[PDB]
Amino acid sequence: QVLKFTLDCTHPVEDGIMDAANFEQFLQERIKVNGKAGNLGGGVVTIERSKSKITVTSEVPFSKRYLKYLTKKYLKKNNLRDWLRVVANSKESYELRYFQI
Amino acid sequence: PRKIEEIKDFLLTARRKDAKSVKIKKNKDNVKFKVRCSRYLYTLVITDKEKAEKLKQSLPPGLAVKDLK
Amino acid sequence: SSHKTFRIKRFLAKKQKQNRPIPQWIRMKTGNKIRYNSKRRHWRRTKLGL
Amino acid sequence: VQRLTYRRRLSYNTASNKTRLSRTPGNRIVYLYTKKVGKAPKSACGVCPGRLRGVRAVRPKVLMRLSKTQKHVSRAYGGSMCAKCVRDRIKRAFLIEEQKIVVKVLKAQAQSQK
Amino acid sequence: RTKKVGIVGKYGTRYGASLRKMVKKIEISQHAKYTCSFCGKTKMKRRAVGIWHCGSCMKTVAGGAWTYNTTSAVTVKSAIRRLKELKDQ
RNA sequence: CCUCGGCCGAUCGAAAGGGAGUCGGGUUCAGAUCCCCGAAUCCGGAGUGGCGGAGAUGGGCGCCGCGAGGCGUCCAGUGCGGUAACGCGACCGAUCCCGGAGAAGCCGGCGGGAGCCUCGGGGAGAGUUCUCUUUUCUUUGUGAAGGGCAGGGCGCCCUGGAAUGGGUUCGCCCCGAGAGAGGGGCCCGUGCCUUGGAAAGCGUCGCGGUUCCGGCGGCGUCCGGUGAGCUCUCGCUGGCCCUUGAAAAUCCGGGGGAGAGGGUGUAAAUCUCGCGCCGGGCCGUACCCAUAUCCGCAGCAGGUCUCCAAGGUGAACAGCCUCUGGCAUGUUGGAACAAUGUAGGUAAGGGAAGUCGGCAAGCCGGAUCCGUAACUUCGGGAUAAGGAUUGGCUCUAAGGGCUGGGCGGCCGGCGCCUAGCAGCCGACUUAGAACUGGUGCGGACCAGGGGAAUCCGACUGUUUAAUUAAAACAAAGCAUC
RNA sequence: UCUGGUGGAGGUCCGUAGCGGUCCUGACGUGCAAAUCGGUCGUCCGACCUGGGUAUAGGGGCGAAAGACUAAUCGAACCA
Ligand SMILES: [Zn+2]
Repeated sequence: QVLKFTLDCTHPVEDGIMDAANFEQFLQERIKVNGKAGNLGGGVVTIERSKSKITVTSEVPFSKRYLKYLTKKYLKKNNLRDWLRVVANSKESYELRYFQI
Repeated sequence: PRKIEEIKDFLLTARRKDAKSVKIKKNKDNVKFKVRCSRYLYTLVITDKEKAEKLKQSLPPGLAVKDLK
Repeated sequence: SSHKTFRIKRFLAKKQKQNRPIPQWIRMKTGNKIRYNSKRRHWRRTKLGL
Repeated sequence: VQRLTYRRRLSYNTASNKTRLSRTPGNRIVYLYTKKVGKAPKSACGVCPGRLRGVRAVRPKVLMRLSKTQKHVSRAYGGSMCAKCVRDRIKRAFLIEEQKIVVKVLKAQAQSQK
Repeated sequence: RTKKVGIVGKYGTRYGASLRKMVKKIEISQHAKYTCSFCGKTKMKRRAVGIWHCGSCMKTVAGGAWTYNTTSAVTVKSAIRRLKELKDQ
């Protein structure tokens, strides 16, 4: 009854334009459980990273479109919406890809 | 379209000289055997894969068989 | 209108076929006096007897 | 909101231009032209206000492609008279015939004795 | 609700007081439901002028224009019974 | 040749009346419920039976057969079930007769269903991110025809016998001519599931060949809640009428029983049952449908019959702003901002002194709470007249629905829901209060000035299309011939 | 008899669409128009508005009556 959602940042980190560690702290700080930011909702939601693959797990109702809202805000803050887009490559994962010609 | 709930009735419909083709479709939950006749398309819904493979072997000879893959 | 009889349609067919310009070789015929089709009918300008 | 158009050349809201809304497998809303509502037979008695039971309420010309059982009730005067008035005519026929025999016997006995 | 206008309050001031008074009597009788003499139920309404219907026994009777029984009808029925009885006895 | 036999008379008359039967997906530069794909359906024909099923295959007397089951004879059989309402797949039948459907007004009020709008979440894509917003926008299917189940309706049936009258609607209305209660029956079923059906359509992410392959592939097309909401439609029940709101083709049911069938075969006549075979000819179909395809001499501010109808404000299909869709300002542009004009405003102090005349303009205007005269045909006059309030914000009180009542059950005294308690769910208002702004608040939009009298016509209605809308005409009532 | 509800009548009132056409004697008046335009107005469940089909033809028709209308023509149309 737990929800596992993942985020792929392989391409941006290979190019060096993205910091995976900076993403962890952004999602750790600017994330809400029951409308309150910080503290990860008393530890109910957790974030892990492994090789630029940020996984978010929770047991309370948690929607991955909320994460797409958060990653878009991260990209805009870092001036990356002009080269990167967030695409659902699976049922439970998003992936950061470039714009083709 | 008519829904047939018996295998014995399906074999009778398939062996009709009116019958033209048997179309087998595989879904996530069932397999549907469809026999096209002059007036109605007779569909048989089978939820067991073991019985589904048996029906393919017992289909009458000569009748066209198409797999909707 | 779209709803029309066979008699009316055949009448409109004939007026359509006779609304053509004069052929060019007619001017070259010996003793020719026709310079243009003086019976040309435009749909917006002149209406049919029907 | 998607707006609709007539599928036929009749542009007037007549009794034969009635339509309903149907959603297609193409996720479009279209007009479907509906048949008129049929009425079940009214009893031949002339006093019962309600319709007959057991008979399909369809338009008259469709009535000829139904089976006979859908058009009648298994009883004398089945699909033409109600049960209540069929009962009354059985009793009315019997009781009047009984009175006629009584009257004939009474007039025959009176004639013989007078 | 009203002092005297009764059922002809629907006409307001639009006709004379005397004309509204005359039609008041007729409109009460033409819309009243009478007791049916055949079934005993008080359901004898008026279909049209001279036509009276009972909604329980489904009997239609020819009556008066606004009242179920006209006085001329009652006198004639009683007179015909007298003339018939004189013929018989 | 007998028998039957009323045409109660030819024929014409509706592309809005009646009138069997088709709907999804794709396809064009322009066609399409018409072409292709798919799934259906009506009518007509089938003689020389197209195949099944039904009719229709029982009983008695014996004999043999261990007995089952067979041999002979005789007699049935134009189906069957339910107390009933009626039901089942068919379930013979002519002249003749009866009936039904086609086939009925307008208005009101309720209820059911659908479409649309709305609200809470979950996906996919997009917009914004200067700060916030877990946000804002889009999208989130299942045709006809069958089968099943909800749901709606019923003056349909059976038991039974009601006053201490009861049942019940928003209103009514119903009952010893049979209420309430219980149990059934029928009709409609445009709703849901299902066959059709996901293979197709749409969304999104990729991979191909080449101008097109309905290319190929992955994932999805989800779960709920509301309502006097609007529209359509199906019902129920009322009101009005000195107004009672088509006809005929066509189809069906019933009454009767003239006839037909076969003698016990594995049979007959017959069959409105299931499937199978063949056909459906003729004409119309493009497009405009109007501030540019029609009429007005024209691309003419005129005229010309309909259908569908989103968000916000608000009583509203009012006016004002917006979305889907559409457009280019209405047969030209540039510059300037004179007089006179057309259209729209404002004005100190007076306040009709103007003028034939308050013409024109202006005042009033919504809603809530108070308060309303003379006169009167007692209905009205009446929004008479006159007065107060109206914003924003933060609260308070009241107004409802469902479920429950001493691993899973239950044979049980052992429990007692009873000043209606607990939990869960939910929308729209009303009233009161505090605070607050340069007293501003129906802030735009929408939106009656009023009173005292005289003349005429009673009122509503009508009239000189293109100078007269009136006191003229009509009208109900009265009277006369 | 009075009171509070319910109910939803009416050639009922305000007022949209529709139908009509008061006043400005406004605009225009070689017009957009051989009768139109704007504001303001009357009515808006009824003696209501409207399409198609039908019937009545010129000393005739039709007229809730103005000598009105009868194809821009009416105190007897138009055509020869
Ligand atoms: Zn009666």
